[PDB]
Amino acid sequence: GVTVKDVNQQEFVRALAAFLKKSGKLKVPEWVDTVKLAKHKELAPYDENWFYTRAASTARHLYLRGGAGVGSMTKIYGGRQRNGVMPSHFSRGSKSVARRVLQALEGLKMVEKDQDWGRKLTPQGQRDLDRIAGQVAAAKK
Amino acid sequence: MAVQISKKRKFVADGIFKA
Amino acid sequence: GPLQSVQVFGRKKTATAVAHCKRGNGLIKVNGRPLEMIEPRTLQYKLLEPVLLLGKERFAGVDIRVRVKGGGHVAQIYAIRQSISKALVAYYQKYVDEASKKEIKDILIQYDRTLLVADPRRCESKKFGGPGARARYQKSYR
Amino acid sequence: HRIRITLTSRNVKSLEKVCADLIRGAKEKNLKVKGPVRMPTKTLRITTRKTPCGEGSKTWDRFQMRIHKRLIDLHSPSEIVKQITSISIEPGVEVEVTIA
Amino acid sequence: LNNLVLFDKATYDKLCKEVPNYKLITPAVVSERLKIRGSLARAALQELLSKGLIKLVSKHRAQVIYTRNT
Amino acid sequence: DIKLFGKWSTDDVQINDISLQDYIAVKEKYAKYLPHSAGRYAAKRFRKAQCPIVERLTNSMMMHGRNNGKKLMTVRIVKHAFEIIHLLTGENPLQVLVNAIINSGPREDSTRIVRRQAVDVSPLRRVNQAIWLLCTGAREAAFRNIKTIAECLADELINAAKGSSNSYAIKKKDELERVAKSNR
Amino acid sequence: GRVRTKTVKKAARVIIEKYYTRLGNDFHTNKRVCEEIAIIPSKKLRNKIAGYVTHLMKRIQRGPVRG
Amino acid sequence: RFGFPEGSVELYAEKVATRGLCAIAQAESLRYKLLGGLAVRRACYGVLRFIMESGAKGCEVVVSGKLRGQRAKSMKFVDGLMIHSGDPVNYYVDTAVRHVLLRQGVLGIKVK
Amino acid sequence: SLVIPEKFQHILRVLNTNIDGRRKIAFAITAIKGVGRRYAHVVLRKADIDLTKRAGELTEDEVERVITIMQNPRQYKIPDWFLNRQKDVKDGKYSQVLANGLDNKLREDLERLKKIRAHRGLRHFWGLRVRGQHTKTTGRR
Amino acid sequence: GHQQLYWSHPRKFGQGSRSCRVCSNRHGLIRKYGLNMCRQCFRQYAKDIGFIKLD
RNA sequence: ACGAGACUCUGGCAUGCUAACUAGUUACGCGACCCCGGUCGGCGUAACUUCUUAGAGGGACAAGUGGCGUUCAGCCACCCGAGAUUGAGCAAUAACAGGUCUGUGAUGCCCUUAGAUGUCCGGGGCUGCACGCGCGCUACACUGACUGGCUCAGCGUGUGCCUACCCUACGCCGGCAGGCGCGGGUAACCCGUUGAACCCCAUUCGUGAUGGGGAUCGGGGAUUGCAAUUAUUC
Repeated sequence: GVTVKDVNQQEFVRALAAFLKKSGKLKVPEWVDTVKLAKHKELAPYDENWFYTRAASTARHLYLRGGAGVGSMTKIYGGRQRNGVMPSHFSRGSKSVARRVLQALEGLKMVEKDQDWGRKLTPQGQRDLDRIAGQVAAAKK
Repeated sequence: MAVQISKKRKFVADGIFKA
Repeated sequence: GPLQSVQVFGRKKTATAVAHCKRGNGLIKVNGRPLEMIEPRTLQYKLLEPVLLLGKERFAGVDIRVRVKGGGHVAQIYAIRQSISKALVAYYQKYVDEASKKEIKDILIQYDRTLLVADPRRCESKKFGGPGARARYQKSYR
Repeated sequence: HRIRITLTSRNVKSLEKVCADLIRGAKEKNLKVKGPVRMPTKTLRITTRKTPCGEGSKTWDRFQMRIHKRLIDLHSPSEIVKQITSISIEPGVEVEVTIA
Repeated sequence: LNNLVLFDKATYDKLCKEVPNYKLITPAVVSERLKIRGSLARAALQELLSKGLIKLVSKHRAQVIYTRNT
Repeated sequence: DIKLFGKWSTDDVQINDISLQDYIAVKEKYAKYLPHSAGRYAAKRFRKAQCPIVERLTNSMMMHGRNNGKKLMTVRIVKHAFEIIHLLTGENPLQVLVNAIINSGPREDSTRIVRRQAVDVSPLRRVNQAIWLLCTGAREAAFRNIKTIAECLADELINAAKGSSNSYAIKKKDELERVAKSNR
Repeated sequence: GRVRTKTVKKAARVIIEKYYTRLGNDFHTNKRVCEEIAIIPSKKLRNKIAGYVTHLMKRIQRGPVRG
Repeated sequence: RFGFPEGSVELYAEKVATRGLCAIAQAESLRYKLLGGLAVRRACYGVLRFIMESGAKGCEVVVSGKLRGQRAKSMKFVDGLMIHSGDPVNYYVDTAVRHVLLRQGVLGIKVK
Repeated sequence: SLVIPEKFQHILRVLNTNIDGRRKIAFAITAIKGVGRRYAHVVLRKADIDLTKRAGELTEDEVERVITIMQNPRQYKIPDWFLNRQKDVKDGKYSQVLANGLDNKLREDLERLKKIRAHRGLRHFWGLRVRGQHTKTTGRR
Repeated sequence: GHQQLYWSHPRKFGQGSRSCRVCSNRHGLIRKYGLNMCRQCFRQYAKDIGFIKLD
């Protein structure tokens, strides 16, 4: 047996994005086409089905440490805003995308509101990450 | 105190009193 | 039967790794993930320097669980590098002879001294009149 | 009964010999005490220009003010503590006593 | 640099003959010799690898290296 | 045991020019896995010499402002450069490196003691300049160009290991030695 | 720059002049002798002094020393 | 001014033992010798002679400002041992700066 | 597959503006004044196009679908916050205004401020920086 | 009325609202740790407050 | 004798000392997930002080060895070692027509003192722009840009006397700046295990003033404030 922390995260997210895309019960809001993921982003994401990727990414960040609400998710996907000709600074991501993802991952019953606020992975979701860890750990042979 | 003054503020205000 | 445990740390800049030795099978893993995937990839063999200088026969009887805290990516690698090596040398000190400990310590230090000596360097403080420690602002004549 | 002394000072040696003299008082009357728990120092820092105007080379004073903070946890009757806390205290020291 | 965006009948033949017969195959080499855009060369050398005519050495974000087979 | 990037061995290469035997560190004790070490080489005067030339190249690469500190950017460039040198030459590229340090160093340089009397270089001054010339050979070739530094650094190390003169580092070297010949 | 000052040398002189019998060619004992026989107010000075004592005691084991 | 509870503050006004070794006690002594109308030379020696009697290791008394003329001029009076640099200054030397208002301008007293 | 298709228009003419038929379609359309990177992307989302194609490849019905969805972005569900001429002064209308329109409507926006004698237009007439700069040192011709 | 005018203009923020508790000056104000004392004023009273110069 | 040094603070070391529910670790147990172990910053308590904090000590002196110098002061190299010169603070005699009267209820003299040069209230201006200088920031790209993915800090500050204005987790709404309900923290207790950037890995671009660069300029939208236009800022 193996767990997600035993597996490379770079291709784990791509596998877990395929899984949530495959289920087809993730609930992507209509504006998922128009919206750019921050103010420190210039463009819309290149990959059209990003919300699945970020649901996977979010999901595995909720595995590694618990009780991480929406503010924390914008911080974990915060980045450098090139403030034009003024020097660049740290800028948070979109709250809205982080909040819809944590509504989606509770919809498809993978997470649930941890006590003292925030989101964590329910044992079903935890099993989904560890069984797909098994898939990806087996796939590199 | 009833408004509950900070420790760092307390040792500053104590020095300002002496001053 | 008995309890064979050694909690021995490694520093670089501000980065503290603590490697915890105990009896068992041959697994080293750092924050509970295996050495082969601790990013950055680029410094992969820098974590496998104690691994491949000694060979897994040295690490056969000992499984080491490392935690890392502080500094950056590079420093944290040089910390978890130094920790497992020092913690091993402290395991061969306590629970076997000096003979096995010394020929291990010899291999590590004769390769790279950093393995078993905490590099004393620290980010030297900034002074006013410049943008950093030594460097001064542009002087303007005329 | 679990009564908590919070010693705070500017000067070390003054607070070090007080926390020692309170832990004497805990051993002289022979009641259990968690030792002098060292809370981290607070370096308050004012970095002001030296010049009253701006008409010299840009020098700066770097004032500090260290605030050392110790705490002593006792398993004591309240009156023994209000007796010991009165005995031999000096101006460098600042003593709180929390009941519960 | 009046490069080609997509292949001709001619240039695609020159590629499918010559580029298997190189020792070092990089997009920046194939783009530099066949007078094509780098991006088009990156797609062409991903086709040639799917056709099993070239051998991947080190695929990296920056530098992708291919070789011959013989 | 087996060495550099897990795949480039040490006991294949021979330092030909005995002038640079001690100042080209590449052999037996200077066999490291990565060209990345804390080092503290640049503390006392000559300890610079007991740094593996692969790590000196790596360090010498990260230049023109933006790149200073980005050593993993250069560690990577050197790794991909050696892949290219192997696949274009069929050789342990540490030998192509050492051949390039031997060839691409100036052996006599002008100095101000009138017009600039010619003197001889230190062997360490030669190794220092060698690595400078063929790193600037790479980055200047690669600047405003479709080619990568992997290719440009490789092409520089290859042309230098030959003495092709298409090498920036050989062309600037024999120019320096021409100007040194002049004032003699 | 590791030249020793007058307050180090003058001390070391007078220490040997009065207590030659207790001193030797071992730093860590000479260091501990200086503690006993003199109020040196500083550890660094205490070592500097002891350190020059040891250096003089080597020069005494050879021919005679001037001052 | 400080809003302490009514009768929850008590002022005592005790005496300095060996008052010669307090700088601000000698600076205030000096400023009231000068404002008394005594010649600056006399007053400064008078202080300096007093504190060296009182049992001080050294003494630096400076009176900057306008003596005799419009030109600003320092009169520096020194004797004994006086250190300037490094920590011991913080607890060995006692330093005082005081103003005095003469009818012509401001003289300053630096007792050290 | 990766060869030049026949009827490859090397120079399109879309909204009477010469578009390069070599560029990617998200970065070719930007040549038209009024459409940038960010806008063109979300137009090529609504116009369900594989935007991986170059500017010549896609068909005349596909580019005339691109025209219509740029001209009427509000109708094909690109929201009001995503347009360049939001809540316009003459008609109260939200609409992305394109090349010759944007120039003719820029002309009007300055020629309004010139006519009403408003500080902003007076700055424009005298050929000066308007948006609160310091002209003492910068803006030197 | 003048009683309405005289002090009408609000003094709730900005360096015209706060001043030095010593100097009574609208400049070089050290607000940190509730000093509110002028940068010249605090440089005179730093010792008396307990602000030693060390590093 | 002062200045230098010493000195004070600081950087680096001690499985040696004193210690700890506002700091933890290792055990043990309960529990979640994987096929006996493995993961857990999931929960709880027994030991303990390695990491943690801060106190007392110790530690390094050219002390050891080898080389040129009465073999003086010392210098250079090496062994052992956490270091074989960490950084600052302090800082002499005597000066300067250095700067400050716009830091001061520090102040001499002169001016003004009710149609004020006091003071307050409203309104500009302090930013006005052919041009010349000075410190800067961002850049010119492919050691790059863009989009995702991954993953590590240390100084710190934080609810105010007057003083009005604090740091913020958490849950909804919004594309976003932001708005809304709703708690914690006067602090090793909460923000916070401060999930920072550069870096790392994976797509797209391809030598084109190009997806480099982001100035000017149009329209719209939010916040602080009594008020933003000569665009506060976003």
